[PDB]
Amino acid sequence: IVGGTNSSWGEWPWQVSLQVKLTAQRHLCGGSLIGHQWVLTAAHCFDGLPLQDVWRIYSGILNLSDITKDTPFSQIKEIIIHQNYKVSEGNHDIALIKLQAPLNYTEFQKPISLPSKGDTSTIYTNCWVTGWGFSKEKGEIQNILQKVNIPLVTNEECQKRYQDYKITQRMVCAGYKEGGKDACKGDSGGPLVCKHNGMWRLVGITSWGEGCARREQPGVYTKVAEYMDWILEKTQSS
Repeated sequence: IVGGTNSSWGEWPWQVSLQVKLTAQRHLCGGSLIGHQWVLTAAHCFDGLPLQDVWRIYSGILNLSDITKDTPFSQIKEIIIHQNYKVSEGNHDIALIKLQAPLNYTEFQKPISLPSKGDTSTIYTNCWVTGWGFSKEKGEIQNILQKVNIPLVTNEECQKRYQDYKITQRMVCAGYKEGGKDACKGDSGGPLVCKHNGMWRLVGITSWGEGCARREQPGVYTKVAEYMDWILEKTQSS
């Protein structure tokens, strides 16, 4: 998160950190707790990493350097990447993670309410992106959860800023004309939540951007309302 500020405990209790343990253990992406045993993230977090056994999920945390061998973590029982997701491409960048054991809810660890498919026509107005990714383009992973207030942009306006790419109806864009505020590398998979009628709702999943925080370059997110039939069929089928 480029241009954000430190978050507090209990502020974003659905935020989780997906970490890989290879020679070292490193935060790669965010995620959003959506039920006792389901986390929602971006499918590209898994590109090139063919086993779930390397992943550790951390929830109810604020500071990544607090994580030691004592910190409790969740393990992956299964990853459902959307069928039509194609590696290195940006469509259907969404995956569900079923955890091996259900998580108990605390003020520091609680799910985010999902929108309905019908909320796809809703224009939200107070949106926030959070995570531990870079604070600047070509930057580093942050220790304290960052949070930033970003305005959504219409898909037509976002399409004019990314003429080289096809920003579809299953994507949502957010950013300033001047740039400065955006998600970045390491924020991938995390929440874009908007407070609508006094309730936080998961509107996007952080997906990609031309660099980070650049002028007239809004970040692109998977639009969760367009995937609500897929989320309900895959978590219910399981």
